[PDB]
Amino acid sequence: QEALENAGRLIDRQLQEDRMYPDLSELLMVSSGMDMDYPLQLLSVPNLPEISSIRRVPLPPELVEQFGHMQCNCMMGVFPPISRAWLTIDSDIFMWNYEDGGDLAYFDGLSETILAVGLVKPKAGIFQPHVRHLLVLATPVDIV
Amino acid sequence: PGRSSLDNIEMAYARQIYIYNEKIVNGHLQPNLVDLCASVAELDDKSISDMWTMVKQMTDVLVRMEFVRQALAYLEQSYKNYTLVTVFGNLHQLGGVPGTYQLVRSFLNIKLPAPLPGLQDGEVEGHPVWALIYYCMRCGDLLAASQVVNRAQHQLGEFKTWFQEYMNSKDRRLSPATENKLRLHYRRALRNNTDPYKRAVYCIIGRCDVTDNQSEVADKTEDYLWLKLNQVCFDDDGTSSPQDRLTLSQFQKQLLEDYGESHFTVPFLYFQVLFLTAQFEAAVAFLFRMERLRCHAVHVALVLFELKLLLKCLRRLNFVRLLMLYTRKFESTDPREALQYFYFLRDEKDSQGENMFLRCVSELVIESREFDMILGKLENDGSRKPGVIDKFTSDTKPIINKVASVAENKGLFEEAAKLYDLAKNADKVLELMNKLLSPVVPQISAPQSNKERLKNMALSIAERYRAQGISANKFVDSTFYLLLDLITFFDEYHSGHIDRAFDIIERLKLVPLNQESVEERVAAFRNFSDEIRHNLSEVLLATMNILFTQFKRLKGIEDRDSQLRSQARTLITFAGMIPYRTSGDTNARLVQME
Amino acid sequence: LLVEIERFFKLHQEDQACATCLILACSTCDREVSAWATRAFFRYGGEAQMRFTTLPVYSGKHNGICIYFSRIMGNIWDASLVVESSVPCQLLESVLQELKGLQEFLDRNSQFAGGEAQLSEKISLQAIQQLVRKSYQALALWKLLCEHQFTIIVAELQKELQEQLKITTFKDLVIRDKELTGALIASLINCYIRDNAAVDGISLHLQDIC
Amino acid sequence: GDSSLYIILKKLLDFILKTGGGFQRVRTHLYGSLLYYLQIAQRPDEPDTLEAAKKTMWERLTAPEDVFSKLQRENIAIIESYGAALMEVVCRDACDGHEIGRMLALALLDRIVSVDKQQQWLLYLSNSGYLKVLVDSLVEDDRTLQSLLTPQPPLLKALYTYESKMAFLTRVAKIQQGALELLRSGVIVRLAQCQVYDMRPETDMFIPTPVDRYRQILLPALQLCQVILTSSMAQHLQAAGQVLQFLISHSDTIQAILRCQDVSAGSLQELALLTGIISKAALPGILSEL
Repeated sequence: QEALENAGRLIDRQLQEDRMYPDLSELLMVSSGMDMDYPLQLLSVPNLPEISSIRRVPLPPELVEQFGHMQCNCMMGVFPPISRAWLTIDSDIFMWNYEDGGDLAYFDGLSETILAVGLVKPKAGIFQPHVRHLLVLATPVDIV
Repeated sequence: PGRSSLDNIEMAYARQIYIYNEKIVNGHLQPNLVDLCASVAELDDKSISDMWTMVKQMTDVLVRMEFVRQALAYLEQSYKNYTLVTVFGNLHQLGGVPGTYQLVRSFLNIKLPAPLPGLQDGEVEGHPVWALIYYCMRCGDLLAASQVVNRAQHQLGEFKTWFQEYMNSKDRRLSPATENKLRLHYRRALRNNTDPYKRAVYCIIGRCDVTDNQSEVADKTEDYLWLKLNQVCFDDDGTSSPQDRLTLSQFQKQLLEDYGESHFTVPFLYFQVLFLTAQFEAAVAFLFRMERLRCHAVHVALVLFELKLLLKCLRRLNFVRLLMLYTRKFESTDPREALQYFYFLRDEKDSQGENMFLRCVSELVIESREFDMILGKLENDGSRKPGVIDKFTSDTKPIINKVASVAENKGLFEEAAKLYDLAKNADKVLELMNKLLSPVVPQISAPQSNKERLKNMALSIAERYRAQGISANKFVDSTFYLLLDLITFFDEYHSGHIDRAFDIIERLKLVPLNQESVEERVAAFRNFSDEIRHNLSEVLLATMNILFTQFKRLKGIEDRDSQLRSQARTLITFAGMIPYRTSGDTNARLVQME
Repeated sequence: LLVEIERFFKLHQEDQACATCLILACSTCDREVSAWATRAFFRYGGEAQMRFTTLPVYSGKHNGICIYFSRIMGNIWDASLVVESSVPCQLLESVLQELKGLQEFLDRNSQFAGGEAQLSEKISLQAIQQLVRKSYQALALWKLLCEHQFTIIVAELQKELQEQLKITTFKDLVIRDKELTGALIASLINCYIRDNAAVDGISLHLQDIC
Repeated sequence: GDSSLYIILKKLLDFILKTGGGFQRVRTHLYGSLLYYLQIAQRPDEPDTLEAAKKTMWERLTAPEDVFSKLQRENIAIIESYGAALMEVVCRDACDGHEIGRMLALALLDRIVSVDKQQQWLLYLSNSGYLKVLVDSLVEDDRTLQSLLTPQPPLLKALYTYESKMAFLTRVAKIQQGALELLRSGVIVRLAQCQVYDMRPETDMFIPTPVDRYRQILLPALQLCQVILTSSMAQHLQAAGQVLQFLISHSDTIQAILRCQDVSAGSLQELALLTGIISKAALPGILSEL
């Protein structure tokens, strides 16, 4: 009867309903065939388009310049947590700020070609458990 | 007739408010009243004009702002001015120095106290002393009047005492002591007898006999007012329990009874009495009568308004409404001017009035529908080009939404598009826009000059928005471009250029030019947006037309007639598949054959 | 869809359309056209098309508003208020600001909503509006507390009642536990912690709703 | 737009000038239609509106509106032609017949009056006719206020007309050329003859009503005198001298008027103002009485 309790009850009920919402994937959903709203054309789905392209950022030329000479190997990628991008040419590695681009970091530590790089979480209990992330870099000889 | 007379007048007045609004905006010191006084000089206005001078004296004539004190001052100064002028012109030049006393002696002596001198004054050494004291008093020169009495050679000398303290104080000479004594003497000795001026001085200074009027020497209507004003006692009137109190209210009522406008004759002068008396409301109402010149009443009100009066449309006094109703005359024709007048409403600073102003403007925009003028216009990037109101500023977005929605009710498309542009609802604009262009596309032919309308409107927006940081949905824009492409196809369809039309239509990628892919055109058909789905009818038949005319069987080498033939075939299969989902004109057939 | 919102209606449903419509109306940096249109949809629906109404259940408007309210608060609603406050100051300000916008919105267009299916709608809306204001009040107090020296008093103050206090959820404040807060607030004022204008506000608060 | 109305306005002027219509009854209808048309064209607007329009014309900075002024000009041209002819007809008519149709024709004359103030008319009208007749009719106005009681009834007729006559007189006085014509007609003389002023109203129906009525006549006549005075050059000019004589000769009324109350007071108040304006406007009646 009291409005205040009443309102609370309504929200709670609705909240419950929101939580109950059906599971995303079920075999039954598209057992016959998938419903698709599929246009070949960009912005073909006018109102509905799930994604839009907000912006394009080119690799900074300053960064590119230190990638100019690469005999052996190239590779690049984005680190999801960092919101930074990395470029590997031969031995050297660059990390550049997604948002900035001017800001870039360079590894001079590695002597040899860099086979692979990866971002990983630290162990539960080591001296560096505190650090947010670890950067693993593998070259032919060593893993740093 | 035509009466350029008023319109010219309307414009002159409008001009003045306009300058006034500029000053308020620019923090200037433009006087409203001087401005009218300047114009008013010309004639009939010789009343209205005096009224303005009265108000102007009031300029910053607060200085505190005591009703009777200011009225008194105006009357007193006016008399003084009158006196100075008379002196300032020949004679002697008066023999002596220009002192105020002598100026008045001159008025009394030279002016009409004597045709060739004489009668019932008390005179010593050729001078009516009492008349002098009275007039000096009239002028507002109380101190001098007092001095004259001091020097007087008289024998009512107790009165002399009562003059000096009347003067010493705020002029409401209230001794807890003698005032009573003075009154008794007046009744017994003075009241039944004496020299008119002497009586005046006693009565006026003393407030001796509240039944009011001075026998012989009330010679002017203003003399009449001044006397009455002198008599009222505002302060500490309530205190003291005699009923010898005379109030402004009482004075005001007498002026009403019958005395009437007729009674205050010079009806001309009545106006002034109302202002002096503090009947502002009545004053506007009275100005409200002849030709009241609704215009004059409005502006006067504006002037009282600047003065900060109005402290709580023939007979409708509220300032907002007085202004609003005035606007009714011109608003359709001169919406700009209306805005200028509505803006004055704010002059009464405070909420309520502010909202009244806002509502009035809102009301003006609505139903006048002068959106461009009032609200603004065309971006060319560079936001809005400000409308008149915007120059004034603020709540303008909410009004736009309100107007725009209304436009939607009425279905006044164009207005809606215009309104939404100002709203800066870019997506909404294009969508309404697509609808407008979309219909008018389907129909029957013979139109589309190359210069103005919905198509032209279409071109404006696309060029305009799309380049710049386009906020619209991709989908929305896409249909937009398609509609434009179809339109360019129209321009070139007819006006010759058969070959060009096919090329463009094919580019649309709507109609199967290739193989029997006509059916894929079916699959992609239902998917089509509502706007295009509607347009297809003409796309077909445009194709079978150009296709027909271009493929007019030629005269007498490579002639591939086969294509532009296969195209018709695929198109017909297409048309064959969707005739039901089309208006119902497979009279493609007529054009198809020959 | 602002110009045609049936499509949204069809897929999403009426209630959701109403909720989104409410958000657009309130939403800041929006064109007047958009806000007005969304307001119009929220208030009147589509003319001679989709009607906005209680049927012998509650209208979409109610559900839409409630859904909006529930969703904003959903994270905090169950969580315990005090641990220091569970939520940071920035967050408190955010919630307070948002609810404030809603509070003003409903306050302004309360006449339409309030004032039997129709009556039931009236009651429900009245209840929700009261709820929004109430949340505003609780958040307002917290905004106050964030300013300073809250922690010290809390430690010293808490007694036997303390167990009850610590397991108090935000919703508990939303649908208030009046006596404890009153005592605490009194301490905030009695002690030096509240500074200047804040203090005046609580005294006002105790007077008004205490 | 009352353009369609314009044509009727023309027809009306045509018929009047022709003065066909045995019935004044017919002409009363013509007068009524003309009256509305003249009134309708200028919805109540006052000098402010005209000034605003002129500024806008200011000059055609962009696209101006000068619609109402243009309409007034067309009306006035039409009217002019037809005008001389018709003025003759309208005034003569006046008198008689129709004390009735009178209410209608005097009102028509007054509206017309503003517009076409200025100009045109002053010259034409002047001459003739009117002035002579109207001044004589002032004298007779006094007599007519007494006859006023009787005729309260025939009052209805005449209030529509007598008031209209005073208004017509006041309007002519407002402008320089008009005031001159009235004064030439010997206004002060007729007023002396009417003896409206040279008496005391109180001296002598419920008495407050008669005081209101008498004072009412006094306020309009007094306004007419003040307007004629100021409207010339009130100073050294001859007009100043004439007005002063007016005040002195009718002194003590001016003084008596200064104090008391009622609706009667309201009329009294207006009369008092009117005298004050007369006073200052002239050589200060006080100034003269040095």
